[PDB]
Amino acid sequence: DPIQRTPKIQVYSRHPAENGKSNFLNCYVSGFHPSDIEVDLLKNGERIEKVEHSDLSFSKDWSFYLLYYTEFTPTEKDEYACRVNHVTLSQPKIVKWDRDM
Amino acid sequence: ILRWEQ
Amino acid sequence: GHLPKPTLWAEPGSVITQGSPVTLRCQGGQETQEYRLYREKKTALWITRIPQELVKKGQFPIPSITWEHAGRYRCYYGSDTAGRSESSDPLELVVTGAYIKPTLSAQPSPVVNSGGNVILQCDSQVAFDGFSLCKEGHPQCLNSQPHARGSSRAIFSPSRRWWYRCYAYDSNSPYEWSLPSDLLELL
Amino acid sequence: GSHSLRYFSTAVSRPGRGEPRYIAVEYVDDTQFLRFDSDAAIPRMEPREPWVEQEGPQYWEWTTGYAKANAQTDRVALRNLLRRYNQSEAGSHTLQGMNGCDMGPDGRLLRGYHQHAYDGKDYISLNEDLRSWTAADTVAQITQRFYEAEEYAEEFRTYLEGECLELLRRYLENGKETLQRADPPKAHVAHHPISDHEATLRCWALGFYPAEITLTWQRDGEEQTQDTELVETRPAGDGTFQKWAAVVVPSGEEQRYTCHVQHEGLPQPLILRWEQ
Repeated sequence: DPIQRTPKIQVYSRHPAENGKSNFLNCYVSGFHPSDIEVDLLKNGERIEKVEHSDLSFSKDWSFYLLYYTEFTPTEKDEYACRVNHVTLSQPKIVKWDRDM
Repeated sequence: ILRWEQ
Repeated sequence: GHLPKPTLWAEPGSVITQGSPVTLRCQGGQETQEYRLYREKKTALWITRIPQELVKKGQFPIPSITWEHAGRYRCYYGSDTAGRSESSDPLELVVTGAYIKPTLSAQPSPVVNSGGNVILQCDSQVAFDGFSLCKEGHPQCLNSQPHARGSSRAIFSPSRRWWYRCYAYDSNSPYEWSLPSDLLELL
Repeated sequence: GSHSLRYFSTAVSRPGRGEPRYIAVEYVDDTQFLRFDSDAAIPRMEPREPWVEQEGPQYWEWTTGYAKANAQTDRVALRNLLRRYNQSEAGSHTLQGMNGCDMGPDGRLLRGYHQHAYDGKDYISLNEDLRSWTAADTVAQITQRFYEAEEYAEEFRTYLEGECLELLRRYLENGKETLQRADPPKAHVAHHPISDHEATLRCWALGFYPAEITLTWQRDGEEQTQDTELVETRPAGDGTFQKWAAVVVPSGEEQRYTCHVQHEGLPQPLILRWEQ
C-alpha cells in the first residue's frame, strides 16, 4: 500500500507576456505524491541557475503542490520550458512555454 | 505547548 | 457536388513510443488530391511544417515523434467556396511511455481453451483512470475504466493467439499512455 | 465574508541518509504567513508575510517551539508507524496532517479541522460534533482508543473554540490590507481557430483572490458542463490566482457562447462574449 500520484504541469507567466517588460516565469507542479519531486526550468533547453519555490504544501486530497518561478524579460526568439521528473514519471518530461494571453 | 498531540 | 469522404490511418500501427517515426496518411480521392489535416483540442503545429508536396499525397511523415504529437486527427479536402468532403476522425494517435510500468495481474492459467470469453487483470500502484488492452497492435485495442471506485484496478482463438499489452493513463490526458507492459503474449 | 485558519504538516523519511525530512506551514485563508523548514540552516519559524514580521519575540519563540514539538511527535510517529504494517526500513514513506478552524462574519466557529493521513490514505479525522473521531485502517482505531482515553477532542475543541478566533482576529487586524481584501479577476475571451468551420474559446480569469471562483460557459443560457474543460486554480506568485475554461465551438456560432464568472471580489457575477 505505498500508493502514488502523478504531477500536473502548467507553464505560465504572471502578467500577460509582452516583449521588453519584467515578468516571472512560473511552473506549477501539482497532483503528485510522494513529496520528493525534481522539477526544473530551462531557457532554450539549458539549465537556468536561479530559481525559487513556494513552501511545500498539499491540498484537501493530501497531494503536494509546488511552484517554481524565475524572473525574466520575454522576447520572441527565446523559447522557455519546464522539466519535471518524479518517481511515477520515468523519462524526464518537458513542456514548452506557449503564448496565450 | 504542543498542538496537536499524536 | 457529390459528397466524397477520405480515410485515415497511421503507418504503421495506432500506437507509437517516443522518438519513433510514424507516418499519418489519408487517401482520396485520386491523386494528387489536396489534403488537409488538423488536431482536435490543441492545434497541431507541425501540419504546416510538412511540405505540401507530401501533403497532397497524404502521408504525413512526422520524423521521429514527441509527446506533443499525441491527439485526435482529421483529414478533409476541398476547403470551402468550391467543394468539400466530410472528414473522418476515427483514429487516436497515442504516445506511450513517460509513466511507470503498469503491473500485470492474472486469474488462472494464461493458456486455456480460449473460448472462455476473456478474463485478465491489469493493476498499477499509481492512481490512473483508463487502462488499455492491445490485442494485435481491424482489431487493435480497447479502452477500459477502473473497477473499484477508490483503487485503480480493471477486471476483463484456439488456433493463433494474438499478442497482449496493457497500458494506464489519466483520463484528462487520454493520448499519453504509460510505458509498454511486460509481454504476456506468446514468446 | 467568512475566513479560515489552517496549519499543515508533512514528514517524509529518507532511508540511510539520516533523520526524516519535516516541513509544515500555516495558511490564513489562502495565504501562508509562516514557514518551518527542518533541513534548512538555522531552523525556526520564519515569517512569510511583512505584517507578521513585527510580532514580539515571545510569539516567535512560541511558534518555533510550537513547531518543534509537533515536528518530533510526527517524526517518532513516522518511526513506530513504519514497523506497524509490514515494511522494511529501506522504503521512503510520508505522513500528512491538517488542523484549523473556520470563522464567520459573526465571529463564531463553523467547523473545526483535525485530520491525519499516512502515505496517501486517511488515518483519523474529527466529526462534525468534534467529540468522536472516524478512523479508517486497522491501525487507526487503536490510536482512536488512545485519543478516546486522552479526551483530546474537548481540549482541542476549546483551542479551536476561543483561541483560534483570537489568533485569526489578530491576523485579520494586522493583515487587513491583505487578509481582508477581495480582488476581482481580470477576465477575457480568446479565440483559437482549430480547423475549418471549427474553433475553440478560452475564458481567462486572472489575478483574483481568494482562490474560490467559478467559470461556466453557456450557449443560449444552457450550461456546457459536460463539454467544458477546467484546469486547477493556479497561483500567480503574489497571492493572486489564474483559471481558464475552454469550449469547442462550431465556427459561425461564435456569439452563442458566453462565459460566466462568479467570484467573491465581484459585486455581481460577470458575463463575457468574444469581441470579434
